[PDB]
Amino acid sequence: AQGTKFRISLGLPVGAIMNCADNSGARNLYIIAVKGSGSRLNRLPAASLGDMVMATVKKGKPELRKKVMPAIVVRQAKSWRRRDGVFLYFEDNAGVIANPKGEMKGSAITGPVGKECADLWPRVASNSGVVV
Amino acid sequence: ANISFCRNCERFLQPPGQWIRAELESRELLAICLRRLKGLTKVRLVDASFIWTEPHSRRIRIKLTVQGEAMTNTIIQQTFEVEYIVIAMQCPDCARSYTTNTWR
Amino acid sequence: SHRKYEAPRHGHLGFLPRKRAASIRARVKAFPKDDRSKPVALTSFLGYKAGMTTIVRDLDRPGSKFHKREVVEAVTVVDTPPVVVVGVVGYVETPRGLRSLTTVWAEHLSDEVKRRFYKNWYKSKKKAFTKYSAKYAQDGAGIERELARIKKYASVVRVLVHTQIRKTPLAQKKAHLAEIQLNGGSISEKVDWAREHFEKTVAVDSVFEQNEMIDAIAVTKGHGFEGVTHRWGTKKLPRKTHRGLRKVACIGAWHPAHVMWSVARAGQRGYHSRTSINHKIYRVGKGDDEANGATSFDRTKKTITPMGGFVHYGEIKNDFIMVKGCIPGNRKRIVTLRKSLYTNTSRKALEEVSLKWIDTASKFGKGRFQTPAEKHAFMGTLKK
Amino acid sequence: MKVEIDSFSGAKIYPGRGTLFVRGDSKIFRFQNSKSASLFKQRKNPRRIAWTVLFRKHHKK
RNA sequence: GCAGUCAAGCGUUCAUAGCGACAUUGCUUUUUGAUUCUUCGAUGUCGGCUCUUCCUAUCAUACCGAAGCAGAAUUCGGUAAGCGUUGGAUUGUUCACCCACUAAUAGGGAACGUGAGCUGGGUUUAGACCGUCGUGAGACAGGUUAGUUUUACCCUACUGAUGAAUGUUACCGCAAUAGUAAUUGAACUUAGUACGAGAGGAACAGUUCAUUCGGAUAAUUGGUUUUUGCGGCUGUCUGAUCAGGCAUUGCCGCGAAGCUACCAUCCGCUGGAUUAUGGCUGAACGCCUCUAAGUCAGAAUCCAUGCUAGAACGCGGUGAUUUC
RNA sequence: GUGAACAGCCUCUAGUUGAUAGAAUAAUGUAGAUAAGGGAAGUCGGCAAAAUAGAUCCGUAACUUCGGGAUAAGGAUUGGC
Repeated sequence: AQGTKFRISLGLPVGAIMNCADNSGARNLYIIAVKGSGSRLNRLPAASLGDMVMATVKKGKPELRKKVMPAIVVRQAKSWRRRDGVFLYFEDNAGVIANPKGEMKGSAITGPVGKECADLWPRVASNSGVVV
Repeated sequence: ANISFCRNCERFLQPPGQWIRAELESRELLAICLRRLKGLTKVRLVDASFIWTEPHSRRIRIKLTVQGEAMTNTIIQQTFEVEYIVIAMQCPDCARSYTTNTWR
Repeated sequence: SHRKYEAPRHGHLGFLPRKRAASIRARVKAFPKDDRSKPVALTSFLGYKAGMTTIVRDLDRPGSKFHKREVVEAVTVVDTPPVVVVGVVGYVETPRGLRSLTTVWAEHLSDEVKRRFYKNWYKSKKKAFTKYSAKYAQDGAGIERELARIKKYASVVRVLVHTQIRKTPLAQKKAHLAEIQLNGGSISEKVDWAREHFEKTVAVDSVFEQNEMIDAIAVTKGHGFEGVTHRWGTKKLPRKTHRGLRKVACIGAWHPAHVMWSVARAGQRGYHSRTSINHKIYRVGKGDDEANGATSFDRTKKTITPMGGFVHYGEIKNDFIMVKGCIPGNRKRIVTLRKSLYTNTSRKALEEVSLKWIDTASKFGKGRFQTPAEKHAFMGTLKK
Repeated sequence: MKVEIDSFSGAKIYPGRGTLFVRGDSKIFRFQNSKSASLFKQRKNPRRIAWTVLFRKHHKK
């Protein structure tokens, strides 16, 4: 379900509590796995900017909690290399929640969204106010 | 899914350690839906029945309705049928009798 | 008992033994396949790696996401002085392999090649090639018999060349000698090529052209006796281990009661011979030009030597080859460049590149100016 | 090829050099090296650091 | 545990497409028993972590055969161990059991691999409480707590490192033999096309990237700081100022050179011969047949090209060879 | 002298300058360290380390044998002249 993305550095292992970017009621998301990750003995699977992860709500509305639902990383604090040359990194991690088809439940996203996340997912680029 | 039973006891295995026996009605149906891997998430139950197909073929078919929830206010009921391959092994309690250490 | 968690192997088994190489010049194991319909040229070359710098080019690759986009990329600059031929050597074929038959050296030899034949030059009477040079001094019948021996017999022909070390900022005065096989046609013609090129220079641009896939053969950077974790990439033990944690726990089972050849063990790391393939040539610059660093999109007069020179090497004021990505072997190392063994097609060989900009800032750390002509325009008038 | 100026002090940034920083209110900060990138995190004022171009523009050097 | 043969009941009407109980003939040592052969002048007796290699009774991957195979999705069988087989909650766990990813989360052996490799949770010393039993000391493999893990410098093995002797000495090569490495997945396109009553819904070639693994490498970005390089600060000491000592590297910011990381970039080749199966010609048997004589195509296989080492008792070509 | 102090750190009187030494700076140890992003996913178990800390001011819950809990929690401030 995921299109082609150039490799960027892995900055969110399993267990990372990242912020929640949209206004769907949640406050933070707890990454438990990454769609399309690999397999190695004692290696933790990790997420990057633009990956689809499975994530649970630890704080927010009581309707959303205690169930697993997929989500999309939109910001990242670990620096990655763009092909034009500059190394960039945001201030904090963030994630919006979505269905497994990729459509977003949220209405609008606060703060900026990474550019390589906007090209990879169409519905994220609709809700995005600021793209980098 | 898979159900283990004994060919010398004819007695079904509950997955932790137990050995609830077989009536194929009203008590065998109870153990067989805990193994159904469905979760209590969205069914809570609707109705369950099984199909006759064959006595000696090691497959038991069950059909069940769910009555789950899809949208914010939509309760909805659908149905489907599951086919359990039944795997034969030993009862350690009743493979013990072949060792002459029977009484204890 | 079985293994209880499958995991792929640490290390590669086709690169054993990790022992020190026999010499700093790594040998070319295999030369490309000859095609005798084509004219005579060389098949490999010698040079000295200097350093690395950054490049920017417009990527032209259809169906990609970065199409017609600037990409920064890492290149190496190998200092490549002109190489002069001193002799030819012809090989006949046996059932036991290829056997050397006759090597014919030229008349005059420089002082650089004579350094190779001696271990104590200053005490030596410098008597190498004195009785050989008297053969040319007469009518020359002793040598025309020898090249006619190679024309009749001798399936393949190599050519002994050597680098010019005086045109290079190394402190070494001794030249490096090597064989290079020719891949022209009709081996009576190969030896007539080398006959005319005795004590004649061979430039770089005649051998290699731009946008060509080549290989790189040299001796790896050495590191000395290293431990089993950094040598193979094996797992560190936990913190609570008595007497060591940077080790490998189980050497092997009971049976067989011998340490197997496949387990990981500490030893020599580095200074191996490696062949790396598929490195793409970006720029073949000449020596007598102040525009080595210039580009059609840059239009500034500078050489590719950075501000303050390359670290540990010096000044590139010669011909050079600028090839994409890292090369095995550190700086100052004698490096062989070989043509590709097979014709490549896929998409990446046939692509032609034109640069945007060459990075010439100081490599000696956190450099922020490209040329000292424009450092003075930024900071202005200083005290000194 | 564009040469961007340093956000902190004054320096020219050739392509493939230094870092970039996007603050949480969507403002882009460029840095030439880790010197001005580490002094930015200390909340230091670049009008009072002596080696910056922003200082020497102010006190008329 | 596992595989044959025989094929009851079934698969709406059809013994064998496919499930298959019961009878019958065998194999294996990954169970549980039986035995007492070796060891009681001691083979350190559970599990986990770490690491290599072997097996095939194949979960995935490659190429095929059969179906109650239209497509899609499956199910059954052949060659085949080249290559891959995970991240977590609870339990001392082996075993189990759920959660989530994935091409897939296959089964096993090597003194039930591996304690002078570790850890000591468990078990199996001495302390102590409980419960039932006992008149009493005490019993319980019932439950729960606290409890020292010793030596390698010797020899072989392996990993690296020198070396006498072949007239001396220097340089350039040949290649006997041993090793060998790459692996998988998505996306677009082919195409909403073939197929289909529809609902639904492909593949080969092509393009672009990614997973696992491997070799290197330091331009750039990040890490490290005894450059004690420059600057800052506290307490004391040299009368103050300068310039310094001491605080087992006094601390803090920055910090080049070096080493270094999927925390960084780069690179990872194409030919022959076959297995499983599909064919040609063609008898045995006036027909028919892939097979008997011959022969064509064909797998992640085998051998080469390529890659690493270079026999210290494998060898060749050249330079100079001690009047003085 | 600093400081709440016979704590720690430095100096005066007095004492000692003894503890086999030289040269290089591989592996693996011992002792002391720092680390990008994530933060117990490690493990029988947060073992080990890290963070917190001195002072003045504000503010302090349940429970209770009314004594306590209590430095509870939590939040500011500190040089120099």
